[PDB]
Amino acid sequence: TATSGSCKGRCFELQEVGPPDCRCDNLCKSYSSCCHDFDELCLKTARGWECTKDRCGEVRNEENACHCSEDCLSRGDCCTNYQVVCKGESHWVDDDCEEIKVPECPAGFVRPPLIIFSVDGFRASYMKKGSKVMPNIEKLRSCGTHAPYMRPVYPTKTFPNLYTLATGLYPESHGIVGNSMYDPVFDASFHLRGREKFNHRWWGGQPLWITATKQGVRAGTFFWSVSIPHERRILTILQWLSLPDNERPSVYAFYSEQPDFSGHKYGPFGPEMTNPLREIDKTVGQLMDGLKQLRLHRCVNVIFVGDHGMEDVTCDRTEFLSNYLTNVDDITLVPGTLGRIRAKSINNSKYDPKTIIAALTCKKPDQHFKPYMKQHLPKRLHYANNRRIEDIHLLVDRRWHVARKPLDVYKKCFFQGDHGFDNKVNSMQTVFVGYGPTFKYRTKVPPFENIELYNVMCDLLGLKPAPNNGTHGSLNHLLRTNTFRPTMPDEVSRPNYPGIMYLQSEFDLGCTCDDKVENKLEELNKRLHTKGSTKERHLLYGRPAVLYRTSYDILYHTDFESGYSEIFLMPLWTSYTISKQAEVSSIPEHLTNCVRPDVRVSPGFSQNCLAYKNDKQMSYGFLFPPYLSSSPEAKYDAFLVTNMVPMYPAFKRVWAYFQRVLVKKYASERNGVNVISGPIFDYNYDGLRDTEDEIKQYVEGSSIPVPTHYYSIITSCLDFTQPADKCDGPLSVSSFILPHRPDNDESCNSSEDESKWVEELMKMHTARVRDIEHLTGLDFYRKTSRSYSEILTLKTYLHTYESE
Ligand SMILES: *[C@@H]1O[C@H](CO)[C@@H](O[C@@H]2O[C@H](CO)[C@@H](O[C@@H]3O[C@H](CO[C@H]4O[C@H](CO)[C@@H](O)[C@H](O[C@H]5O[C@H](CO)[C@@H](O)[C@H](O)[C@@H]5O[C@H]5O[C@H](CO)[C@@H](O)[C@H](O)[C@@H]5O)[C@@H]4O)[C@@H](O)[C@H](O[C@H]4O[C@H](CO)[C@@H](O)[C@H](O)[C@@H]4O[C@H]4O[C@H](CO)[C@@H](O)[C@H](O)[C@@H]4O)[C@@H]3O)[C@H](O)[C@H]2NC(C)=O)[C@H](O)[C@H]1NC(C)=O
Ligand SMILES: CNC(=O)c1cnc(COc2cc(Cl)c(C#N)cc2C(C)(C)C)n1C
Ligand SMILES: [Ca+2]
Ligand SMILES: [Ca+2]
Ligand SMILES: [K+]
Ligand code: NA
Ligand SMILES: [Zn+2]
Repeated sequence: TATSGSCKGRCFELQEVGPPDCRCDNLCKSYSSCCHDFDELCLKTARGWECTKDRCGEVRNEENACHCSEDCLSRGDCCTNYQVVCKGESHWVDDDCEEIKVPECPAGFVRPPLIIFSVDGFRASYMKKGSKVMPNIEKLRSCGTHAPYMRPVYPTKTFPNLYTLATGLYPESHGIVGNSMYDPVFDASFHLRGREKFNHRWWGGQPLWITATKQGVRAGTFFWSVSIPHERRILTILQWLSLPDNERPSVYAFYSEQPDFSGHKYGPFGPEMTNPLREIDKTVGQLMDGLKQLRLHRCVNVIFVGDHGMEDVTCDRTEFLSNYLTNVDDITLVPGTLGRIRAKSINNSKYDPKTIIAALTCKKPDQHFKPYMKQHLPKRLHYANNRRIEDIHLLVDRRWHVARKPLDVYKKCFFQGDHGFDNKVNSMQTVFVGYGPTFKYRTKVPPFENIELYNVMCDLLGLKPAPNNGTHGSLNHLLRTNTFRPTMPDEVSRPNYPGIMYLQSEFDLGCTCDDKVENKLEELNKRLHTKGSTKERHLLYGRPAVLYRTSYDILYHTDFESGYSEIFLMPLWTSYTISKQAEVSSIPEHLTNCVRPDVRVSPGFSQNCLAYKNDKQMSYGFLFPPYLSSSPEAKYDAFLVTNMVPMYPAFKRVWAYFQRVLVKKYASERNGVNVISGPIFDYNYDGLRDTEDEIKQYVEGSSIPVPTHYYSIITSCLDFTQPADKCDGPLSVSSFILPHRPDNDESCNSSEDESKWVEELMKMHTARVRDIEHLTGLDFYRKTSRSYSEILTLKTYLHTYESE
């Protein structure tokens, strides 16, 4: 750097000048590249940050941090409280809240500006528990639009979540997969400290500032240097807002290190936390009083958002890998609130993942972490499809840490708070408030995920979002105006509707059934069932649409409808309705091993029983459960070869319990349920439906592909006084994506009765409908009475199974 130039007139300039000139933008600090006079000119502190009676109409003194002189409003650099002190105006927080029906902006303003006010470690329950000391924030919240909480992404760390906020992408896709990383292809290490985290090759996707800039919208800085005080960040934003129309940004960001910084030291609700909350609130008050001075307080959209929460964590709640492994010096642990394990040395081919996992599995009765291969993590975490994510992962229980060895924890108790846990954990939830002309007035919306906000911020700014993991339209209910008008994806493949085309003897599948048992009243009756007479009952929301090119058949049955894939030789989906009144029966003894050819579907597009017999690892289950047949006669339908799917014995324990006990429990509790079940194939763990040439496992000696997962979507009436099959209004859904594993090693209590571990597994693997859509290429809920935006909201819902 040639730091011999000057910042005279360039303080916090918006486009950084190119070396070897010296820099006066607000990253210069972080690159050792500021001009000599940067602090003197750009970081004035004289006389502090508030006008007092005695400074009112003072003579402009340019050494002052901010001004109380008569010309300050026009120069854009008054103290934020100037009008209050010197002109008898009220602080914004003292004014009543008044609906902002239209943007009330100064002339020259082409669009309401957006200000993102992000707060580090701002746990969701602060909104209620700290309400008495955060009057500015509470006004934004009750007068604007707010959720009870906002769900972060995993891991629930700072950089992964702020870059998710800026890109609408999962960390696996944007690349910032933790607060430290190693990247083998670069051979390189990213960390919180140091210079490496500033190289742009870490940062994938297209962040909002780049989306804005490419489309003609100017942006303020998103990164603030740690040595620029909050008061100066606010004044800088308010100065930028007084720039001329051609130079003025439309989007801005402010970031606070608090309350995170204190939360680490004192825990989430430590007595020391009251003051940081007060201070953030005061900052908010400064921004709003500043906006109001500039007549922007009914023009700008403000988003108050957190990156993650904070939990009680102490040194004594640390699990040490040295207590599990003998070989603890052959590994590298990325430690703390998650674990990632790789080999110390890439030249040691005597590193075995399998033995490391087994040595960490169910080894202590109260073990506070669970090892996973990353592809076996819950699909809701979307945490696998990146080379920077180690194959071995430890999911750590809330309130705990994991470390390699004790020396790592004392030759580094300091801390009483931390974060980074599973993003379903209550203590990790954070906040969202939207306030402004474009947000709704005094509106509460349901909790949603921070991946959705990029689309909305783009809407707010009139930008076309780059491709992202949001579901555009799912947050339209936040907005007064600027709604995105989404439409349903076009169906790509039309189904076939086969009739009876094959005689029994044409099949040689090696199946038997005990079913030679032969009436005219109920001969027309069953024909009606195979043409789809009951389909209105079992298919409540329309048939799912297939969004890729393939060959499939719709099959109707008395108790269930299916979309049967000629390519994968099993249903893509199976739909059935179980009313509150329905009865569970058993599989009669004579029908235990019964599998029946489907005369609507050719031998060449059918599974066969001989493959399952020959495959010593692999067994089979059914998508529509025999246990819920409406009649002895209807039960034969459930044993069609077209309803069969490959299942490991270990997995049949889970599936049988779900189908025999849980479906009926849910129907009783929810007043009927509609169930859609099916297979998922994600051998490359990218969260996306595999093509057939990606399948790595088949049922031995066959073309029957083995699913990696099985899903179910379980829908009912949100008003549970109406039965699922006659619901007039909004729906309620829960879903899961269970991993199809040949062991139950994941469940430490799996030697017990299914009543003690199965449901807990299923909860862990709760999913959004949207997650199943990505994994299957299906589009659900195509025919309802609800608006499409409401259905998009429903498809993004996750049932978390946390308490309140
Ligand atoms: C969440 O939303 C995101 C965003 O929409 C979804 O991610 C997209 O998924 C698409 C499908 O997987 C994917 O499209 C592929 O990308 C190739 C072009 O890629 C570059 O350009 C874009 C655009 O500017 C850019 O964003 C990409 O950025 C990635 O890579 C850099 C590092 O290079 C990172 O800085 C960044 O973080 C990002 O990394 C992530 O993505 C890559 C994959 O792109 C992952 O490997 C990483 O782990 C990380 O997650 C890229 O720089 C394109 O070349 C591909 O084309 C192949 O496949 C198609 C199939 O139709 C076919 O036409 C061709 O045959 C072609 O095959 C040839 O190449 C093969 C592989 O080299 C080879 O085997 C063949 O034999 C052939 O030679 C493909 O279109 C898109 O890139 C990403 N976008 C992002 C931002 O991640 C994501 O799916 C959503 N998640 C869910 C769950 O829904
Ligand atoms: C040690 N210093 C820091 O950690 C630091 C300094 N300034 C910031 C704020 O950064 C952001 C803010 C917002 Cl609001 C968004 C969004 N959307 C994105 C970012 C990133 C991190 C992508 C630049 N941080 C985290
Ligand atoms: Ca943080
Ligand atoms: Ca896949
Ligand atoms: K078998
Ligand atoms: Na087990
Ligand atoms: Zn932190």
